[PDB]
Amino acid sequence: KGKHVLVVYDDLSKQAAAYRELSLLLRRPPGREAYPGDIFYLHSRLLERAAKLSDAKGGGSLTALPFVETQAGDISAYIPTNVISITDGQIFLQSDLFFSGVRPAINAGLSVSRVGGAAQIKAMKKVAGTLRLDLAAYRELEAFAQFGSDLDKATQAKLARGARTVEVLKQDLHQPIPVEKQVLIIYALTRGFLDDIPVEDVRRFEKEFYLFLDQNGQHLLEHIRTTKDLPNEDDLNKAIEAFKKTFVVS
Amino acid sequence: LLDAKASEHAARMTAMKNATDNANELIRTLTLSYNRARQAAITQEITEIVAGANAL
Amino acid sequence: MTRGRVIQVMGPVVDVKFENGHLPAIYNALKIQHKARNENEVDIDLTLEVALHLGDDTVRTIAMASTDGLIRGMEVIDTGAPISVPVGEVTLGRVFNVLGEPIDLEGDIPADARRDPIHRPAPKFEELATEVEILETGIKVVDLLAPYIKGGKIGLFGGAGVGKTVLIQELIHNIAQEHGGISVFAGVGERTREGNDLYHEMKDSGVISKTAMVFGQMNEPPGARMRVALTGLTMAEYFRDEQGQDVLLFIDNIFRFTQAGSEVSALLGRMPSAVGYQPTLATEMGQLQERITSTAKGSITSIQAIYVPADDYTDPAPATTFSHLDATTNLERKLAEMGIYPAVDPLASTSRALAPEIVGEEHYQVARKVQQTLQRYKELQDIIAILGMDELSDEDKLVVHRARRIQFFLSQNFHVAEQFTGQPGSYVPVKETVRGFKEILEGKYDHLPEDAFRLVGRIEEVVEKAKAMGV
Amino acid sequence: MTRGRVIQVMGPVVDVKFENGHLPAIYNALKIQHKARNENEVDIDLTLEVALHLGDDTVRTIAMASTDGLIRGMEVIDTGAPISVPVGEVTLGRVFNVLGEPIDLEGDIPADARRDPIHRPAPKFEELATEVEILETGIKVVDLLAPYIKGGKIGLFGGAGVGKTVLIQELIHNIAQEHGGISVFAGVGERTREGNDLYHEMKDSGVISKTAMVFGQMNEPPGARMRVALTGLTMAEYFRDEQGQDVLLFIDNIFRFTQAGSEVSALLGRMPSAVGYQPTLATEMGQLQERITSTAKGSITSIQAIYVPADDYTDPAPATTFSHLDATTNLERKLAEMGIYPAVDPLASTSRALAPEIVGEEHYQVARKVQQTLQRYKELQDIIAILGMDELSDEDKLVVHRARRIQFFLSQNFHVAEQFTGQPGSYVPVKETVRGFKEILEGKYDHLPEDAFRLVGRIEEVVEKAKAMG
Ligand SMILES: Nc1ncnc2c1ncn2[C@@H]1O[C@H](COP(=O)(O)OP(=O)(O)O)[C@@H](O)[C@H]1O
Ligand SMILES: [Mg+2]
Repeated sequence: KGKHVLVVYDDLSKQAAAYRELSLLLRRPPGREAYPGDIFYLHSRLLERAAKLSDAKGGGSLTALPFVETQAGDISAYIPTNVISITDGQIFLQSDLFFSGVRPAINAGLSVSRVGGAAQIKAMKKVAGTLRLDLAAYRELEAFAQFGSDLDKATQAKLARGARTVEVLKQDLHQPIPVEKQVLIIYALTRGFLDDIPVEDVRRFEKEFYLFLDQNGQHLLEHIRTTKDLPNEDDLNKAIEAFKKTFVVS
Repeated sequence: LLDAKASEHAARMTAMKNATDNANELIRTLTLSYNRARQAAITQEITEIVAGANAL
Repeated sequence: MTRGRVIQVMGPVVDVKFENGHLPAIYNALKIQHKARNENEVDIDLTLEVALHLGDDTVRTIAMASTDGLIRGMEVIDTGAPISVPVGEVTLGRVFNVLGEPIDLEGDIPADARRDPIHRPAPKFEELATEVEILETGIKVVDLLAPYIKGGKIGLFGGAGVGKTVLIQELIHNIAQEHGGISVFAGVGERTREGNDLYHEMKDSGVISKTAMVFGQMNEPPGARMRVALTGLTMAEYFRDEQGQDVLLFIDNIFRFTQAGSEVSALLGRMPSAVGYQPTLATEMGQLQERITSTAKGSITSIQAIYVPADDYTDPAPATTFSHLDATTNLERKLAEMGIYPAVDPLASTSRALAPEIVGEEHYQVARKVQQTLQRYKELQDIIAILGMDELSDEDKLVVHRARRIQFFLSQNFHVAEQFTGQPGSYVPVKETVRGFKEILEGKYDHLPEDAFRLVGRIEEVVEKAKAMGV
Repeated sequence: MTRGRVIQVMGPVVDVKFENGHLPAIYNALKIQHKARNENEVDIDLTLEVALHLGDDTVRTIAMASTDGLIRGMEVIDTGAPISVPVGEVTLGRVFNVLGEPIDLEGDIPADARRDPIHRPAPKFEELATEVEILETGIKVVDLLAPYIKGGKIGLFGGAGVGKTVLIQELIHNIAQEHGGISVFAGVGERTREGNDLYHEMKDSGVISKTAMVFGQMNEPPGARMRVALTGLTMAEYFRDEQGQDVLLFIDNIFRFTQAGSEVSALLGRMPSAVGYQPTLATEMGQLQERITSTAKGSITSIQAIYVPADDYTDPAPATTFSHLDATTNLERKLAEMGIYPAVDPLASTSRALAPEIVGEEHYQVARKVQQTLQRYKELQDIIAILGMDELSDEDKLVVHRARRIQFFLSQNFHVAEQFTGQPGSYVPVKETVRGFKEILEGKYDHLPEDAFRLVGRIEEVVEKAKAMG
């Protein structure tokens, strides 16, 4: 009818188990892990029905967020591989990242979006283009920097920037924030304006920055939300500097 | 200074030897589990194949 | 009245042929009562439960006792209703089997008492309640990292010989004595010695005056082990619904239910599942678990022990149960061997009540910090094993130093363990636990030896133990 | 008379009973065209392919579409021949399904057009070419480090973000421009949105005018997913045989072709293979691949994107597929991020054509020296890491200096993407690639900035770009 729909499947593994049970009860010949053949066809048929219709069809769209639950973090199992081979990407969650203080525990290295770039506004794209490189460098260096003692200047700067970015990326439950404020905060992070802020103070810095933007610089937010693009760089830089001056570093 | 350099080299040698011994012990303890998992995988695969054959 | 005839006998599965147009419904109870015609026969008093309709007026049933002595052609009577179990105020202080016949040698149940069918549908969506409130247990690790919930489902996973029974006994000793409601114990597939000891324990403690028990232990055929859980659950449901009481439900090794199901499934004629289990593993377990819920009329809080075969946490039977529980404690043989009791995993264990708005901001922060430092210590294990402590950075030394003491302090001495060690035991309030762990995290007790934290309880006992040792 | 009846419907598999002495042959096509008799029945237009002869005048078939609505007792007609798809110039610029029916909005193919059977024996021993020949692609990386054998099979590896579609379009453009041959694309069992995006990209770039596409994406039943590749193969075979020209055949994913057969095998009623696949996996793959061969007149060379589930290279489907490949090209996201298009990995890519008696001794020596220098640079990057911050001998500096120039010269501008960047693009002959890389190795241009070697084409383009930069 020309509207936009979002569909969430709580668990496709439960559906797969139920279908396997039904097929076994119907005395159909089992296959790998007793799963009947066409177990891939079932999920492909289900998920392929979500699409972005063209203009002639009305322009409606249906997007799906299937869920798959793994055992002991094994992503190479039968059903996880079958589902991964169908969708346009995957968001991977890890227990070690969950308990290391990182929520929502997104694994940036193993996550990917095959529609990325086109699914972002101009400001978000031009601000977050380099964040993947930043996180890749941070993880690669941190994999051994705790004992390597290389202590090169570039490596130290990259480690500090990556730690600050990781601290920035954390979030609280049921606390959504507007895309304009996200654009501004990752802009401040990437431009290096918070490079002198302590890591433990980074989160309070972000909260105070949101509060400060709630009062001053509101025209930047209006411009972003009206034009889907970054404001003038100099005005944003001077507003960031003003907030940094009025911020109390602990 | 010369005595300190000699001591440093000897200490590094001893530490590396201990590390190699620990690595070898870890290797054998892992090979045991590898053998167990290999047997389990073979058993599961043959059981699945035979069950599928019997289903017909 | 209509009667049947035995066609096939294959272990605990019996085929019965009936007259046309008078087949019994599924889950009905059938009775076989035979008198020895000659010297080459034996007397039989056995009951069956209908499972499948095979066609041509044939029914496949499951026996609740040993099938030895059955002869092709015996007469079968249809009761016309599922297994009916006596329920009400009569059941308090008694011990029953799967069929509902008392086995305490304390008299016989009157023949006109109310009896309920053992099978019933689950409560509807709109009849449920979702209130969350903490159930204090007195165990440091449980109260800190995975609080229990009143009216919720609690599972205790563990391998063979890890301490599930000890933890169950400690929880009973800490909660059931002062609960003030009604307790039900169902010992499906467990030791008859354990059942006898627990019965004598409640008899000594006087708690038996407000509890009912159904055992159906491991020596029974799979038919009894498949239904004793429902036999206990129907009494629990009656007490929840009719009288609106608060009910404690204890189940030992609910995994035995699915194990007996898998044992029977092969003879019923079903295709094997992944690792030999029944195809209907998920639905059969769901139909049982979903009946143990808290509704508007009453609340049922259930503590269930779950067995992990061969310490494989990815086995389908333990893996499917995880979706039905609210708070889970995962026991570990690795921690058990080191001497930590209870050997519960501080990271694998989870609870739905661990939220800042439920347990408190300070509690949540302390728990998160403890989990973070334990995770870091776990990560450093490979480097520790390969190179040793010498290569750790300055702060990693501190992380290990704090983490070892935290792990040792997570242990506790139990009241039920006094008879085996002589330690009187302890009951640590949650406020004391939080204060002690916060003090440990702040570095107040960094000088004390780690052995002082082993099996004490309160934080002051650590100082007393260290001073006794000579610090 | 010559009609059949449906007796069993079990998912994609349908059993049909015929009269005695009128059984259809294997691989024949059967049509079910039933009209609604009342409101309790629905209309059906379905095509079935004969698979087995079960005896008692019954035949087991696999459906090409959904079997919902089938009723035991429906009438089935026999076409007397396997599925036939149109061939010729009419297929260029069009989009077809597995049945040869156009799925774009343009007009239908006239009923008098020539149609050819899908199933065909491979060309025999006496007809094949007696020597190896090299397909000149015009891309420096491919023509140097991994030549494409004319008539051979090439495996392509790479995910999203890299320029896989750009590389495909450039290959089609270069081949049609220089060798005068068309290309054919077969979308076997992949993402529908990705297929649509590729179609729109080709239409925008204008390459669509010299290609034909068949789509069997993963929403289709296994019956269509098995046969889409064969329909594309027949469409290419027409141009190989009649027109006698070298053509290109792209397959979106060859693993789905085996997966569909594995899915249908159990319902057909065969015992399971090692990992649940069909027992006929090897022979099916061979009968598909062996028709892609070079003959006396014309040839077909195939670029096959291969997906390895969970990177398990021991899986039977990749194991069977790899036995037919002649070359390999890996696309590197690291190179794509660094900006070295086509982002083809210079070390992971391999080809059996890189032999002194095939490409020439000079070509082999230049390629081997380039590979050695790049391996040394990769080692020296690690050596720069883990302490040793730019503390290395003179030869290390020299080889790094040469390696950066080589790596940047591997980049090339394309005829496509000139609508995004005003550079017209270039077609660089293999002799020019070899000469330019030899000059770079010899140090003729070692004093130039490395930025001048990016997106140049010929060797001179570097010197004019540097002169323009100043
Ligand atoms: N708190 C504790 N203190 C000392 N020993 C314990 C404690 N908890 C469990 N154990 C040990 O565990 C054993 C009992 O394990 P049990 O619970 O019977 O295993 P399962 O969980 O298989 O039933 C005893 O031998 C006892 O030594
Ligand atoms: Mg026990």
